[PDB]
Formats: sequence, structure tokens, C-alpha cells
Amino acid sequence: MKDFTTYLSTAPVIATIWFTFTAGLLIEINRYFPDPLVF
Amino acid sequence: KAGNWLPGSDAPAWLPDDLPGNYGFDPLSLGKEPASLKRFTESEVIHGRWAMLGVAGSLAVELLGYGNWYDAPLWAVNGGKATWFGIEVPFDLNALLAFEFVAMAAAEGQRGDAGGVVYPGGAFDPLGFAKDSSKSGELKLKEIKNGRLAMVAFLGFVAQHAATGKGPIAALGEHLANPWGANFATNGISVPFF
Amino acid sequence: KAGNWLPGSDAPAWLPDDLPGNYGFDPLSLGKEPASLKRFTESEVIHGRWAMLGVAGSLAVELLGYGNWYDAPLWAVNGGKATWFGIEVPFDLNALLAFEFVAMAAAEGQRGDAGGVVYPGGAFDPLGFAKDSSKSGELKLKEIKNGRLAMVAFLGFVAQHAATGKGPIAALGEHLANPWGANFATNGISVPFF
Amino acid sequence: RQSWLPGSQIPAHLDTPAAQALAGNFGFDPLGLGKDPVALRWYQQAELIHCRTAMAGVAGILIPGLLTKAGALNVPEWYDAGKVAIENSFAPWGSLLAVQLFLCGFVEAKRWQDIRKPGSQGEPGSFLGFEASLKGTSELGYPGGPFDPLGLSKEADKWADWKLKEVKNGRLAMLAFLGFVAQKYATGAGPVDNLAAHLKDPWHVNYATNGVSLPFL
Amino acid sequence: DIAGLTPCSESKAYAKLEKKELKTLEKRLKQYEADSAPAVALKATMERTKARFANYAKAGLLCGNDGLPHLIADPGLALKYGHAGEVFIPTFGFLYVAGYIGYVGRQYLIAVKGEAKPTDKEIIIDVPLATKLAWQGAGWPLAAVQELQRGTLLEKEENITVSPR
Amino acid sequence: LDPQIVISGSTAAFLAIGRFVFLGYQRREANFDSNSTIFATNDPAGFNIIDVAGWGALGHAVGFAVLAINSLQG
Amino acid sequence: FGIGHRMQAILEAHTPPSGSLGAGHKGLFDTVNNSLHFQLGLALASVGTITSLVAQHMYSLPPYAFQAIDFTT
Ligand code: CLA
Ligand code: CLA
Ligand code: CLA
Ligand SMILES: CC1=C[C@H](O)CC(C)(C)[C@H]1/C=C/C(C)=C/C=C/C(C)=C/C=C/C=C(C)/C=C/C=C(C)/C=C/C1=C(C)C[C@H](O)CC1(C)C
Ligand SMILES: CC1=C[C@H](O)CC(C)(C)[C@H]1/C=C/C(C)=C/C=C/C(C)=C/C=C/C=C(C)/C=C/C=C(C)/C=C/C1=C(C)C[C@H](O)CC1(C)C
Ligand SMILES: CC1=C[C@H](O)CC(C)(C)[C@H]1/C=C/C(C)=C/C=C/C(C)=C/C=C/C=C(C)/C=C/C=C(C)/C=C/C1=C(C)C[C@H](O)CC1(C)C
Ligand SMILES: CC1=C(/C=C/C(C)=C/C=C/C(C)=C/C=C/C=C(C)/C=C/C=C(C)/C=C/C2=C(C)CCCC2(C)C)C(C)(C)CCC1
Ligand SMILES: CCCCCCCCCCCCO[C@@H]1O[C@H](CO)[C@@H](O[C@H]2O[C@H](CO)[C@@H](O)[C@H](O)[C@H]2O)[C@H](O)[C@H]1O
Ligand SMILES: CCCCCCCC/C=C/CCCCCCCC(=O)OC[C@@H](O)COP(=O)(O)O
Ligand SMILES: CC(=O)/C=C/C=C(C)/C=C/[C@H]1[C@H](C)CCCC1(C)C
Repeated sequence: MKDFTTYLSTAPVIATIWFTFTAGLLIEINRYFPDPLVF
Repeated sequence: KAGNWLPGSDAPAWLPDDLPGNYGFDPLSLGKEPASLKRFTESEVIHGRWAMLGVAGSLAVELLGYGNWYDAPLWAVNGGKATWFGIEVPFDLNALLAFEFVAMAAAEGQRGDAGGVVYPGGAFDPLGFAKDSSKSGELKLKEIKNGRLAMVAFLGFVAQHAATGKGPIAALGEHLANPWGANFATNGISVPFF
Repeated sequence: KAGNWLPGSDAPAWLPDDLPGNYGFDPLSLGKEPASLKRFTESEVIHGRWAMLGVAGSLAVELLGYGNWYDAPLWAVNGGKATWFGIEVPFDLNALLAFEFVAMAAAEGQRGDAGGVVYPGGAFDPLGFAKDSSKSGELKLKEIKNGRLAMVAFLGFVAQHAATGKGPIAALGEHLANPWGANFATNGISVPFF
Repeated sequence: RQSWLPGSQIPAHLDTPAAQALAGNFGFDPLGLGKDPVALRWYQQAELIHCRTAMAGVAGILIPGLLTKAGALNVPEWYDAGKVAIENSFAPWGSLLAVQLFLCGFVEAKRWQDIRKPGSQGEPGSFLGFEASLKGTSELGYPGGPFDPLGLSKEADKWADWKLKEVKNGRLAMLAFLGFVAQKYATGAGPVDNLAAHLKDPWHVNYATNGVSLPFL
Repeated sequence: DIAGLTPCSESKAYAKLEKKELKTLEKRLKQYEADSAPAVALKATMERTKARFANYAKAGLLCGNDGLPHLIADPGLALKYGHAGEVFIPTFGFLYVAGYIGYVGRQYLIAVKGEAKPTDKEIIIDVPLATKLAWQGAGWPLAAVQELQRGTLLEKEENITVSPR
Repeated sequence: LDPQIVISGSTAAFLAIGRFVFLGYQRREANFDSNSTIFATNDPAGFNIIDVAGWGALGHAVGFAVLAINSLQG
Repeated sequence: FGIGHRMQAILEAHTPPSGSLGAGHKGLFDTVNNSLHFQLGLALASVGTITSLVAQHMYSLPPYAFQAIDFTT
């Protein structure tokens, strides 16, 4: 499992998971708060 | 020392015993340094002398029927002429400030240029009431005590006026007419819950 | 050192102790260079002298009743003649520029050719108030302090005029009439969000 | 060793003998803002100032508000006292704030200079003889002289405990004011009114029922 | 008001634009039934359009002659006429998140720099240390200002490589 | 405004401030400023023809500017 | 004719006392007068800026008669 976690800790896998999390957060934010143009 | 302000408490170790009016009252230790103690001593003596003159003047002007101490500069608020002992004075506020400022600045400059002299004597003591230094210290105790009482009295004058509105003599007669009904507790601002 | 501008802060090393008005105030370190500090001394003394004369003149004209310092050159812009102490002056604006330019050019030229002299003496001291250099120290401090104060006063004159429209005495009378209600925080120009 | 989380790894910077000398040391620093000793000292001063300021403000909000509920006083709400106090006043809010900023700037500048150099305010010939009393004690943020007129800081045995009652209470006050703001934007009433409304029905009047503190519910 | 613009709540072109969008959506909706998925989707889009226009007019935005909103970038005008929510508050929000990400990355680099093989820690991310620094980066402006005051934020001139001039 | 009086006064005034006021300063700056022609003159202060022409040019320019500004009636 | 200035003196006499600019403009007269590429670069920079200034000023402030009506021009 140590090798599997080390593989999941590589730059492309970490980048994929992080961008998926960030994109999902932004998408859900725009979903529950439609059309935010100002504060 | 003249005594102890708080019985059972030891006087501070930085207050000289030969100082006039030494009661050992210094819980804040403001006169810890000897340089500050000398300046504060001269300041206290001058404050007491001015307070004595102010209290005597306020009491005299109010007992002579020339208005209270608060209505003294009222003639220059709406336009009028000052009257000393019922005699008219032709000087306005603009000219009074000039002469008073010039004279006070000259006198205070001459006094401060000596290096902080508290008891000058000489020209200011023509009757020679302090010719011998043995009895000079006793009268100094009376002077500083009267000055402390005068400062407290002036503070009381200002406070009672701001709390009620009447003058010192008018407040004394009111308190003597109704002691339980006219005091610092019946003014309405000292105790808000009552 | 006359004093400390920031009580408890070390004075700058480039500022001499015997300099008049040396309070150690130099956060920008402008006087770090010895040559620059030499020019700044005479520059400050000259500025203080000019500002003292300017503030005295601006106060005297309004105290006597000949308008404010801002209304003083208003005669040359729309058909008027200069009045000094209530006396008519027969000189147009063009003649004043030539005379002042020649006189100031000659005076400043001799002063500049002298080599940055701050205390000339001699013909400039007919009363001989600074004959000895030992007693000039206590008198130079007064000049630099009054000069700095007058510089601040003139800057304040310009600022209060540009923010209110009234002269220096007019702003003083209004402030004495209503201190809390008429100040820089109530003009609507100084602090916009107040 | 008292801790804010039993079993959590206490930071090394909070375990030093100097850091443990501060009052209310519970090893709480998840962001590591006190690693630098200079920063820790500055933040300790900031925490003390915030504690005293928050205590005075929360007291001035809670006590007159509690007296208003009874017949002792008639002080308005803290969020409305400014307008009421400035209505029948002697000066506008701008002039008052200007004088306030000047008077507060002078003392805060003196306090800043004493923080930069401890005891530096006692420079001879600088405060008309009062400079001697402007030198605080050995600990920064705990001055004497004009401050502390009763002299309750001379007894060391209670001193270490006294400071514990000053920081902790202050911390509570700091949260109190925070609640005062949050409640203002959540119920629209005062703190005493919110307390009474909650005591009337605690099982249905709280932050989970106003609809503002829990938008997903 | 500012720069000859009018508020969106009182602009005729703004209302005409909203009516145009609702008109084309309603026209597209008339071709379907009433209890079908495209009709519900179109009605949801129309409700979203109404809410968006109402929210933009409610926010106090300034519209132009084209019926579209305008942003106020001047700090004085924004704080003086109630337009700080357009470009001021989001500016500080981005500054906080930008410095947040930058400080987290800088802390991770400086932490792995003293190890035996920093290149391995760069291609293979140390998730525990990175997560700890990501959670600790909330105090990035305070830590950055404290670093700048101590003089440890920058590197000296003698320790940086330069060209032979 | 008389043109002769203004021009004569302006030229004479600037020649006077050039000969009795700014002569030493100009000579000291010209010395430190460091095929040619040396213009020897019998003036005790070395006020050669070149300085006369330069100061006269400045005086005439200032005098004509004054005349023009007063001619505009403003 | 004796009167006037020397560009080398003005250049060498323009160094701040704080040392912010180092030696200031000392030796700039020799490195510019002896380098034709420096003079050509300065001339081209000024010429290009002036050309852009000409384009902007001529379209905004038409100097020739009946030039604004000619859109192609
Ligand atoms: C010689 C100093 C001096 C004095 C005596 C005055 C006095 C006065 N000013 Mg003025 N002013 C000054 C300097 C001064 N000013 C300077 C330097 C400026 C430019 C910043 C201004 C700009 C200014 C404006 C725009 C206005 C005034 C106005 C006024 C009048 C109302 C009070 C006020 O609000 O002013 C405020 C003055 C300041 C905020 C700057 C004062 C500078 C220092 C702090 C005061 C002098 C130092 C003092 C002797 C000792 C300070 C110690 C203390 C900090 C503990 C009043 C008579 C108002 C008016 O016209 O009346 C209706 C008005 O609108 N002043
Ligand atoms: C990034 C560059 C930038 C630019 C190009 C501008 C440009 C402008 N700013 Mg500004 N400003 C900036 C950055 C900038 N600002 C920043 C970073 C801040 C934060 C400190 C401010 C905070 C600010 C304020 C508080 C104000 C402006 C204002 C203005 C406008 C006029 C004042 C001026 O030109 O002087 C430059 C601006 C400053 C030096 C800031 C101080 C404000 C000066 C003293 C002007 C105040 C006098 C008065 C209110 C002018 C209004 C006259 C009349 C319309 C009533 C102008 C379009 C003024 C305005 O129009 O109000 C809506 C205004 O009051 N700005
Ligand atoms: C630790 C990450 C980091 C940090 C703190 C910086 C900081 C800086 N960069 Mg830089 N940069 C980075 C990564 C980083 N960069 C990477 C990965 C690239 C390759 C795409 C670049 C390419 C780059 C260029 C071309 C330039 C800069 C420049 C600059 C400076 C100007 C500010 C700026 O935002 O520029 C812009 C920043 C970017 C274009 C890239 C940002 C990429 C992300 C947001 C950074 C973090 C990514 C990383 C994967 C996260 C760490 C993971 C870890 C926690 C596990 C500034 C000091 C400018 C300069 O020269 O200095 C004046 C400049 O021209 N950077
Ligand atoms: C010692 C100590 C130490 C410790 O440690 C701490 C502590 C506690 C702080 C302390 C204490 C203190 C105190 C008590 C103080 C007080 C003071 C005072 C009161 C003063 C006054 C003082 C006072 C004064 C001078 C006064 C004066 C007055 C006068 C002149 C008057 C005048 C007048 C008159 C005639 C009348 C008329 O009609 C008007 C007039 C014109 C107005
Ligand atoms: C020291 C320092 C250093 C550090 O490091 C930094 C810092 C902080 C920057 C600093 C500071 C500075 C400052 C404050 C300055 C200021 C100055 C001034 C104010 C001047 C004036 C000055 C001023 C002046 C001269 C003035 C003058 C005046 C005059 C002549 C007047 C005239 C006149 C008159 C008679 C009247 C009429 O009707 C008009 C006229 C004709 C108009
Ligand atoms: C420790 C730490 C570190 C780690 O590493 C991380 C973390 C976690 C982040 C942390 C935490 C933090 C925190 C929590 C903070 C907070 C603070 C506060 C709250 C303050 C306040 C504070 C507060 C305060 C001062 C307050 C004050 C107040 C006042 C004055 C008041 C006033 C008033 C009154 C009387 C009444 C009227 O009618 C109104 C007014 C005018 C309004
Ligand atoms: C010998 C002698 C002497 C001297 C004499 C004389 C008399 C001299 C002179 C001289 C002169 C008498 C000079 C003058 C001059 C002038 C000039 C040098 C000029 C000029 C010019 C110009 C440059 C102009 C220009 C213009 C025009 C054309 C137009 C309009 C504009 C203007 C105005 C700019 C004497 C006796 C003292 C002493 C003894 C010896
Ligand atoms: C609003 C009206 C008022 C504003 C008027 C401003 C006009 C200023 C005119 C400046 C004229 C320059 O005039 C000239 O200055 C220089 C520079 O110091 C002086 O020069 C003098 O000091 C410098 C050092 O600073 C020495 O190197 C020089 O040898 C000596 O003569 C000259 O003596 C003076 O002739
Ligand atoms: C270098 C160190 C800088 C330190 C700066 C510290 C700043 C001190 C902080 C002070 C607190 C500011 C509170 C005052 C502002 C809030 C007052 C206010 O907002 O009232 C205005 C408004 O309601 C009045 O409206 P009307 O009654 O309708 O005119
Ligand atoms: C309002 C103002 O502008 C300043 C007034 C200051 C004074 C009188 C201080 C004077 C002296 C002090 C106590 C120190 C020694 C020298 C003096 C003249 C006796």
C-alpha cells in the first residue's frame, strides 16, 4: 500500500485530485449561488 | 513629618521628614525621584497659594452680593462692563487679556528664571514673619495645609456647581435649611440608581 | 541637545549636539550627508526668518483691518491701488516687479556670494545683542524654534484658507465662538468621510 | 501541563520557558503565529490590549443593557446608542472622532515607544517630572505608577493568579463582542433580548432555527 | 450619476434587455408541452434569469446606455457611492487567496530544501507536510509581515547567481 | 506704456545686476565649467562685449515681455 | 565666446550625495560622444515617440483644411 500511496502522491495524480476538488467546489458554489457578479 | 495619612502604614522611604506637610501620602510613588519631587513641591505650593486666593475671592464676591463665582465673566459673554466693588471698569475682554498676559508672563518668567525658588522672602516678606528659621517650618506646615484645603474646596465648588447649578454660598444655606433633602445624593447625577 | 522629539528614541548620529534646535528628528535620514546637512541649516534658518516676517505681516494686516493676506494682492487684478496703513501708494504692478526684482537680486546675490553665511553680524547687529559667542547659544535656539513655529503657522494659514475661505483671524474668531462645532473636521474639505 | 487539546502535539515554541511565563498558556497555536519570539511578544501585547478593550466594551454593553431590562436605567441598544448619543450632543461625530484620534494617538505612540524599548519613557526632562512614573514593571504590558492606584500588583503570590483572571476574562470578552455582532446580524435584537428569548424556549430558539447560521438546513 | 451612468434599477435599456431574454426563452418554450423535461428546464432557466436581473438591480449596479452593468474600479468612488462590492472587496479577496497559495508553496519549498533529495519531494508530493502547511497558511499575511520585519524574507545579494555582465 | 522707457530701464537694470551682482558668480561658474578668441577689454571687472550682449539680450526680452503683457490689457 | 555651458560639466555635476545612483552621470559625456550607436538609439527613440505624437495630434486636432471630412486620409 506504501507504493500505491507513493504513486498517488506523484505530481500528476495530486494535480488531478486537487484540480477536480477545486473545480467541483467552484461548480457547486456557482450552482448554489447562481450568477454571482458582485459581493 | 506632620503625621500619617493611613494609620498603621509605614511612610515611604523617599519622602524627607523635614519637608513641610509630610504625611507619608504617596500611594502612586510619583515623587520617587528627587528631581521630580522638587518640581512637584514648588508646583504644590504655588497651587495652594493660587487656590487660597481663588477660594477667598469666590467666597468674598458671593458674600458681598456681587454674584457667584460662575457669573463673573458673564458680562463679556453678552456684552457689558465689569464692576469691581460696584465701581465701573472701562476695560473690555480684548484689552484685559493683553495686560494680564503681559504682566503674568513677566512675573512668572522672573519667578521661573531663579531655578524653582519656593520660599523667596525678602521683598515678598516686608513684615519679617520668617526672620528666624526655627519657626519658619511651622508656618510652612500651616501654609501647605491651608493650600490643600483650598484646592479641595475649589474642586468642591466646581463639582457642586456642575451637579446642581447654585453657588457655594447658596448651596451652604440650602444644605443648612434642608440637610437630608439637599446634599450630594439629592442632586440626581451622583447616584443614578437613586 | 535641546530635547528629544521622540521620548525614549536614540538620536541620529549625523546630527551634532551643538546644533540649534537639535531634537534628533530626521526619520527620512535626509541630513546624513555632511554637505547636505550644512546647506539644510542655512536653508531652515532663512525659511524660518521669511516665515516669521510673513506670519507677522499677515497677522498685522488683519488685526488692523486691511483685509487678509489672500485679499492683499487683489488690487492689481481689477482696477485698484495699493493702500499701506491707510496711505495711498502711487505704484503700478509693473513698477513693483522691477524694483522688488532688482532689490532682491542684489540682496540675495551678496548673500549667496558670501558663502552660505547664517549669522553675519556687524552691520546686521547694530544693537550688539550677540557680541559674545557664549551667550548666542540660548538666543539661536529661540530663533530656530520661532522660525519652525512660524513655518507651521503659515502652512496652516494657507491650508485653512484653501479649506474654508476666511482669513486667519476670521478662523480664530469662529473657532472661539464654536470650538466643537467649527474646526477642521467640520469644514467638509479636510476629512471627506467625517 | 494544561492544554487546549489533551493529546495534541504542543508546539515547541510554546514550550519554551519564556513562552510558559505568559498568563493563560494552553498551547494553542495551530497556525504557528508565535514561532518568532519577537512576533510572540508583539502578539502578547496585542492580546493584552484586546483583552482590556474588549472587557471595557462588553461591560459597557452588557451592564447598561441589563439595567435597561430592569428599572435601573433606560440605555438604548449598543447598535443604536451612537445615534441617540450624537443626536442631543455638543459636537458632531467627525469633530469628536478627530479629538479622539489625537488623544488616543499620543498615548498609543508612547506605549509603542515603550514596547520598542522597555522603560524608555523615563527619559529625564521629557514629561515635566512625570517621566519617572511612566516606566513600567519588568514585564511588558504591565505598567505601574499612575496606573494601578490601589497597588494590588505588589503581592507576588497573587500576581501570577491575578494575570490569569485578566487574560482569560478578556478572551471571553473578545468572544462576547463577537457574539454581539453575529447576533445583531442574525436576530435583529439586542444581546439581553436574545438571552431572554432563548431562555423562554431553548429547544426552538437558537442558531439552528434562525435560518441564517445554517442555510443548508 | 458617476461618469454619466444611470443605476440599473432605473434604466430602460436594462428592462428591455431583460424582456428580450425572457421573450426568446418563452418563444422557445412554446414549442414543448407542459409536463415535459425540456419545459421544466426552460422554466428553470427563466426563473434563473429573473433572479439574476432582480439581484443585479438590487445590488445597486450602474448601467450604461447599452443596458449592461458597469464596474467602479476607483477606490474613492466605490467607497463613496456604495460600489465597494464590485472592485475592492474581490480585490482583497484575491490578494488573500493569492498570498495564501504563494505562502503555502514557499513554505513547502523551504521545508523540503534542507532534506537529502528535494527533487523527489518536488515530483512526488509529501501529502502530510503539504496538508499541514495548507492548513497553517491561514495566517499568511501575519507570517509574511513578520518575515519581512525580521529580514528573513529575502536572500542576500552574495548568495544569488548573476551573469558575468 | 512707453516702449523706450521700459526697454531702456529693463536693459540698464539687467546690465547693472550683471556687472555689480552676478558677475563674480558667473565668473566662478564659467571657470569651473571646464581654437578660440580672447575678448580683451579695459573694464576693471572683465565685463567684455560677450557678457554685455548676453545681458542686453535678456533685458530686451524681459522688457518686450512686459510691454506685450501690458499691451494685452490684463 | 567664453559664455555658455559644457555638457560634460553638467553631467559630472549631477550625482546625488546619498549614493543612490552610484557615481551618477560621471563619464557619460565620453561614452556618448564617442559612441555613434548611443546617439542613434537616442535619436531613434525620440523620433519614434514624436512620430506617435504626430499621429495622435493630427487625427485629434486636424491642422489642414477639409481633412476631417476625408476619412480615408
Ligand atoms: C501654529 C499651529 C496651528 C494653530 C495654532 C492652528 C489653529 C487653528 N486652525 Mg490650523 N492648521 C495648521 C496649524 C495650526 N492651526 C497646520 C500645520 C495645518 C495644515 C495641516 C492646518 C490646517 C487647518 C485647517 C484646514 C483648518 C484649520 C483651522 C484652525 C482653527 C480651528 C482649530 C482646528 O481645527 O485646527 C486644526 C489643526 C490641525 C489639525 C493641525 C495642527 C498642527 C499641530 C498639531 C497644532 C500645533 C501644535 C501645538 C502647539 C502643540 C501640540 C501638542 C498636542 C498634539 C498634544 C484654529 C484657530 C480650521 C478653521 O479654519 O477654523 C474654522 C480649518 O478648517 N487649520
Ligand atoms: C491606482 C491609481 C489611482 C488613480 C489613477 C486614482 C484616481 C482618482 N482618485 Mg484614487 N485612490 C487610489 C488610487 C488611484 N486613484 C488608492 C490606492 C486609494 C486608496 C488610498 C485611493 C483613494 C481615493 C480616495 C479616498 C479618493 C480618490 C479619488 C480619486 C479621483 C480624484 C482624486 C485624484 O486624482 O487624486 C488622487 C487620489 C488620492 C491621492 C487619494 C486621496 C484623495 C484626494 C486627496 C482627492 C480628495 C479631494 C476631493 C474629494 C476631490 C473631489 C473633487 C470634487 C469631485 C468634489 C481620481 C479619478 C477621490 C474621489 O474622486 O472621490 C470619489 C477621493 O476622494 N481615491
Ligand atoms: C511556490 C510557487 C510559486 C511562487 C511563490 C511564485 C512566485 C512568483 N513568481 Mg512564479 N512560477 C511558479 C511558481 C511560483 N511562483 C511555477 C510553477 C511556474 C511555472 C508555470 C512559475 C512561473 C513564473 C513566471 C514566468 C514568472 C513568475 C514570476 C513570479 C513572481 C511574481 C508573482 C507572480 O504571481 O507571478 C506569476 C506566477 C505564475 C505565472 C505561476 C503560478 C503557479 C501557481 C499558482 C504557484 C503554485 C503552484 C504549485 C504547484 C503549488 C505548490 C504545491 C505544494 C504546496 C505541494 C513571484 C515572486 C514572475 C517573475 O519573473 O518575477 C517577477 C514571472 O515572470 N513565475
Ligand atoms: C498627592 C497625590 C499623590 C498620590 O500618590 C496620587 C494622587 C492621588 C494623584 C495625589 C493627589 C492629588 C490631588 C488630590 C490633586 C488635586 C489637586 C487640586 C484639586 C488642585 C487644584 C487647584 C485649584 C486651583 C489652583 C484653583 C484656582 C482658582 C482660582 C485662581 C479662581 C479664580 C477666580 C476667582 C477668584 C473667582 C472668580 O469669580 C472667577 C475666577 C477668576 C476663576
Ligand atoms: C524636518 C524634516 C526631516 C525629516 O527627515 C523628514 C520631514 C518630516 C519631511 C521633515 C519635515 C519637513 C517640514 C515639516 C517642512 C515644512 C516646511 C515649511 C512649512 C516651510 C514653510 C515656509 C514658509 C515660508 C518661508 C513663508 C513665508 C511667507 C511669506 C514670505 C509671506 C509673504 C506675504 C505676506 C507677508 C502677506 C501678504 O499679504 C502675502 C505674501 C506676499 C504672500
Ligand atoms: C488565537 C488564534 C491563533 C491561532 O494560530 C489561529 C486562530 C484560531 C485564528 C486564533 C484565534 C483568534 C481569534 C479567535 C481572534 C479573535 C479576536 C477577537 C474576537 C477580538 C475582539 C475584540 C473586540 C473588541 C476589542 C471589542 C471592543 C468593543 C468596544 C470598544 C465596544 C464599544 C461600544 C460600546 C461600549 C457601546 C456602544 O453603544 C457601541 C460601541 C461603540 C460598539
Ligand atoms: C563704456 C562705459 C560704460 C557703458 C556704457 C553703455 C551705454 C553700455 C551699453 C550697452 C547697451 C545699451 C546694450 C544694449 C543691448 C541690447 C542687446 C544686446 C539686445 C538685443 C536683442 C534681442 C536678442 C532681442 C530679441 C527679440 C526679438 C528680436 C523679437 C521679440 C523677442 C525678443 C525681444 C527676444 C559706462 C558709462 C557704464 C561706464 C564707463 C564705461
Ligand atoms: C515666489 C518668489 C520667490 C521665489 C524666487 C526663487 C528665485 C531663486 C533664484 C535663485 C538664483 C540663483 O542665484 C545664484 O544661486 C547660487 C546657488 O546658491 C548662489 O551661489 C552661491 O552658493 C553656491 C553654493 O550653493 C556656491 O557654489 C556659489 O559660488 C555661491 O555664489 C549665487 O550667489 C546666486 O547668484
Ligand atoms: C498607525 C496606527 C493607526 C491606528 C488607527 C486606529 C483607529 C482607531 C479606531 C477607531 C474606531 C472608529 C470608529 C468610528 C467610526 C464609526 C462612526 C460612524 O460610522 O458613524 C458615522 C455614521 O454612523 C453617522 O451617520 P449620521 O448620524 O446619519 O450622520
Ligand atoms: C505655552 C508656551 O509656549 C510655553 C510656556 C512654557 C514655560 C513658561 C516654561 C518655562 C520654564 C520652564 C519651567 C523650564 C525652565 C525655563 C522656564 C522659562 C522657567
